[PDB]
Amino acid sequence: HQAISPRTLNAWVKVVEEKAFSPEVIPMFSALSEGATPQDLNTMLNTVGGHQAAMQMLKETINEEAAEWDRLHPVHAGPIAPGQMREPRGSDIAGTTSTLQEQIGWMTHNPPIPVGEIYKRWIILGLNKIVRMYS
Amino acid sequence: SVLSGGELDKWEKIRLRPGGKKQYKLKHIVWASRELERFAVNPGLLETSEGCRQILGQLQPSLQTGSEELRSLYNTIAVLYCVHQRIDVKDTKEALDKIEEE
Repeated sequence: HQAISPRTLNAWVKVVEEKAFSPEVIPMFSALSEGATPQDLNTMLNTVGGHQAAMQMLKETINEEAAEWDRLHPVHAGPIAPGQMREPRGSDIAGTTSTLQEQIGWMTHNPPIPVGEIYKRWIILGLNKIVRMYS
Repeated sequence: SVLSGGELDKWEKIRLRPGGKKQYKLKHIVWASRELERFAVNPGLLETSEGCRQILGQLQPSLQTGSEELRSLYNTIAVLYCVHQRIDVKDTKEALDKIEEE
C-alpha cells in the first residue's frame, strides 16, 4: 500500500490555487482522490492553505454526515464472527478513529465496506455547499 | 505557532551559507508561511516534522524542473525540519545534507 503521492497533492492544491471552490474543484477532487483511504483524504484536506472558513465549513459537514451515518447504521449486538472487523462508525469512515490497517481491511474485505468512497461522498457534499456559497 | 522559544534560539544561530555572515531570522518563517498560502498549501504543516517532511516531498519535483522558483522555500523548510527534528545544523547546506541522506 502506497499513500496518496506528493505529485497528486500538488495537482490537488493547484486545483485549489487556480479554481478555489468553483464547480470545477469537485470533479478534480474526485479524480485526484482516486483509490484514497480516509487517511489520504484527510492528508488532502489538511494540505489546503488559504481557505480557512471554507475548510471549517467542510469539517462541519463531515461531522453532520458522520452523526447521521451512525443514526442510520446502528451496530449489531454481541461479539462478531472470527474477529472479522468491527463495523465502522462515522468517525472511522472519516479516518478519525480508525487505523490505516482498519481502513484497508474494510476496503479490501469480501464483501468490501468502501470507507474511502463513503468519506469522499461526504467531502463532495461539503464542497457542493461551499461552491453554492461562493458562486 | 511554528517554533518554541528553544527552537527559536537554535534557528537564529543558523547560517544561510556555510561560514557565511547572514543567519536565519523569524522573517524567514513568516515569509515561508505566506509563500505556502499563495500556492494554497497549508502553512500549519510547518509546525511539525511530519508536515515539513510532507512539503519537502511536494517541492522536490519542482526543483527537478530547472526552475528555482521554490528554492529558498525549500531551503527554509529543510532547515525547519532539522530544527523540529533536533538535528543540529550550522547552515542551510548542513540541513540539505541531512535531508539528502534521509
